[PDB]
Amino acid sequence: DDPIGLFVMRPQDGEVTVGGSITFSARVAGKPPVVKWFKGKWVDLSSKVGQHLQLHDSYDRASKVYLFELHITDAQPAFTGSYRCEVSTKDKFDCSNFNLTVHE
Amino acid sequence: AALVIDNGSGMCKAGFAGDDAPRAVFPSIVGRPRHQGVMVGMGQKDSYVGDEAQSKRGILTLKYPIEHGIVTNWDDMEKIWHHTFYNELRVAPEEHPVLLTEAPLNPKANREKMTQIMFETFNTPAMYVAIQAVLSLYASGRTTGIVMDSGDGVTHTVPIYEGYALPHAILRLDLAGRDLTDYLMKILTERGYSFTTTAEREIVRDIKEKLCYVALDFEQEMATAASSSSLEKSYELPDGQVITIGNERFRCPEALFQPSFLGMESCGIHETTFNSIMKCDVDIRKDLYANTVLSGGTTMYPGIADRMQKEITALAPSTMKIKIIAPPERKYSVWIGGSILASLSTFQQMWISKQEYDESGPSIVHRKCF
Amino acid sequence: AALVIDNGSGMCKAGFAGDDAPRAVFPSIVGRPRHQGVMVGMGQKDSYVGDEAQSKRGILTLKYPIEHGIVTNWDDMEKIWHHTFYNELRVAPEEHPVLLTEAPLNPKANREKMTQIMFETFNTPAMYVAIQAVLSLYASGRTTGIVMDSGDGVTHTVPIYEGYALPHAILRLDLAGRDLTDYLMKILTERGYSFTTTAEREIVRDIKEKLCYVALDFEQEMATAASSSSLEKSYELPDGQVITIGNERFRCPEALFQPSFLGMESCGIHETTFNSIMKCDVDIRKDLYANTVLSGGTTMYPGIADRMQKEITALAPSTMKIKIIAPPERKYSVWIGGSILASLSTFQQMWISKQEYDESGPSIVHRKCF
Amino acid sequence: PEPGKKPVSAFSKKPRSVEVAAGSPAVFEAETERAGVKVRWQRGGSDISASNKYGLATEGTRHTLTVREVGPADQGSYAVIAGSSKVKFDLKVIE
Repeated sequence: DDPIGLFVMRPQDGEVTVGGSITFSARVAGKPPVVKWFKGKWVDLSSKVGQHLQLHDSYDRASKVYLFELHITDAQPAFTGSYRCEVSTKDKFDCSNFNLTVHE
Repeated sequence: AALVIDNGSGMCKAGFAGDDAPRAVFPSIVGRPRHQGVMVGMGQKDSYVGDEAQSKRGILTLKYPIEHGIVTNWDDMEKIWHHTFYNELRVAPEEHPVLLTEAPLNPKANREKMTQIMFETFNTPAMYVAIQAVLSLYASGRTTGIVMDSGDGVTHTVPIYEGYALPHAILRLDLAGRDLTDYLMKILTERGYSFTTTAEREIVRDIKEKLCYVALDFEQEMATAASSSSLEKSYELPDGQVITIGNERFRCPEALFQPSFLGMESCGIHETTFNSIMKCDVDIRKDLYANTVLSGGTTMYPGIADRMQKEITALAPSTMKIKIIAPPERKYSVWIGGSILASLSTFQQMWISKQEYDESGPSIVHRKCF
Repeated sequence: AALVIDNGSGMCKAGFAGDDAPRAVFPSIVGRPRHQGVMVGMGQKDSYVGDEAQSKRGILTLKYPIEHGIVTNWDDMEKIWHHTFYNELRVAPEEHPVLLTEAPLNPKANREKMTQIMFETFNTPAMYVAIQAVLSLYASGRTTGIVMDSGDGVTHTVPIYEGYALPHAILRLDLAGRDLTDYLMKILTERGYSFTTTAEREIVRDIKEKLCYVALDFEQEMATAASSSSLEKSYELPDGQVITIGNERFRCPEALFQPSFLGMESCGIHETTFNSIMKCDVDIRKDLYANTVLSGGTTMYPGIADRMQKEITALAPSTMKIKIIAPPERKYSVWIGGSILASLSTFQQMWISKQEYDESGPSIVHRKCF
Repeated sequence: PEPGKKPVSAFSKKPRSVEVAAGSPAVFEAETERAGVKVRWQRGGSDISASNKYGLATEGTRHTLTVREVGPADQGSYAVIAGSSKVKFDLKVIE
């Protein structure tokens, strides 16, 4: 099929209402890999961390898989768009594309 | 027109470029309800911003968005900016470029995020981030000199010669008016009066800005404090409690001069100015001494200029005369610099465009400006 | 035996002549009680000397006896010498001649006073003051060449031809490792980390010694710092704070190569070596380039020799090949030169005697040696 | 006496001073003899451009400036430049 990437689990598309909470995550197989979250193209979510957006990284020993999460709370209409999840490791680079839509 | 906002610690000054006085002056604070409200007629109003907070100060717990020239919480600042453009200015951010004033050798994140929020949260064609030492230099009207800029947030020194700058010569000092307030509250406790609440923290600051003054000589007044007759005044709290202070009020401003009370190794404001001067070229030193400019919130107290003049003259070489210029309303001088800077046609070309930000990124700020 | 003391900026290295490793290695610092103590049973030790100070570093305000190769306070130096001879060496000054190493074009008072303290404070039959460039030459084992001597004290260049020296040709450079540390502390503040204390000043220096390395090309790595992966490492402080650095570590060593970051007009170390060569005779120039020797505290970082080699080869004429000899443990090479210099029989006749000082006077130092 | 004739003017119609109420709209009309040139407007401290709070209407040789946020801080002088020609007018505000 396609080459085997860093993500054991690819992020999935999600839709949320205004003032609701939505969580997106990506799993990377096992030093700690670097993960970047991008909005639309040249916009970095890591520099947009605040009340509305939070970032969290965790490790699960049983499956030897790192879990990366994006936390969105009190979502606003301005947050509707395309989001890119990029994870890089010392030997390989890979990314995924997903869309967050908030309606009504 | 144009929009000029001063983001210095404690007070948020906003107004229109090309105007001699700003439209909106209020403290930069966010107040939240510490206590549980037990009423059925309230909208509950979880967050309060500006002077509204000052009236409701006792119940609310005040939090400063900006600490040491660095903003701890970004959305609080957004609420402040929203409050300044709409509530007092009554104008849209879209309408004009907005100028913000920033202290020298400030961290990269503050410039990048500040522009990002200005461009994204409030839509504006262009904006510019300026450095306080250079703006005062133009206000002064001199192409060569040394600028000591002490704002409410942090004290900075930035010498200049004929358009050329010396990064090594630029010295950042951690002494500020807010720091004095913390020292002041700490000093009050040994006299038997203790303040451990943010709402009452302002009350000592209020005392400091009008009751406090600067002694010609610290050691001589403190010595004469034992037999105080005219050194003590009565302060009236909203509470109704009566407070009388003596040598305590003039020894607070002293700490900037004498950090040893604070407990920090680093030298006071007059020694730091001298240090910066030494770094600078010998040829330009002579006009540096005769044109010292004082600015900021804590430079307000009378007699500072006289104490600084004798202290700088004594420690410094006598080869040249020492002249210090300390005009009134120097506290608002930083905002004034912002309004005059935005009033220059050449300057408008210089503003950092929204398009430029998106094409290259936040890191271009250092690249574009000094 | 014999006594060899390397009085450099920062660290004082002491030991016995004929040994391949010194007995004592501790910083040359003075510790005093900044804050008053409130206890019963303490000896109230007002002054602390050596590594003891390092242990009790936070309360104590450290002061360096030696600034830019110049000693600010003579008594403190005496305490250091007392500490080195008795505490680690465990020997008396009377027992052996003592050798001290001093930089070129140093003021007369430092050599005269240093001998005076060596004679009057510590009783010894003889002592000698040596010059680092000539000692390195002997260590090298060559009669002709050009010596580039750089260390904690200051960078010095002294050309030599068949035993004859040219005082005019000797060039002193003001760039040193300690200076880099001051630049480094200054550079950290923009990132968001600030160090304003002498005790923590050492910690950045410690970071520089192992974490920092010299980049083959400054612009290339800085450019690739945007996507830093292997560039950033985590340093652990005694405090329990985590520091992360990236492009910052290699840019510090760069300043010696590229003074423009410092803001000074003076050329870097490779250009200065070149300038000294130009002063020297054209005939002897050909072996000067292939006999370049690196010694001192700031020459420790790997890749310096490789960067210097390409830069000297590029700037210099292609008429001759360029070879630089930079063996490991070059930091201690200056001290080693002192120990080897004392070892030769010829040298012992050459030491400046106590009797000669008393009769002829302090001015004989220039007369007796180069 | 004053000079008999002025240089080659860039404005067909010169904006004229008017008086307005406090907080009420202010509208200025200016015209230029030669088309194809942009007209820049300046206020007693800052430049005026097509943006909100201010309104620029340009058609052919006619330029219109509208200010709806004008108040006590606009008292002073306004300058308008078309190409190489500069002309200024005064706005009076009565509280």
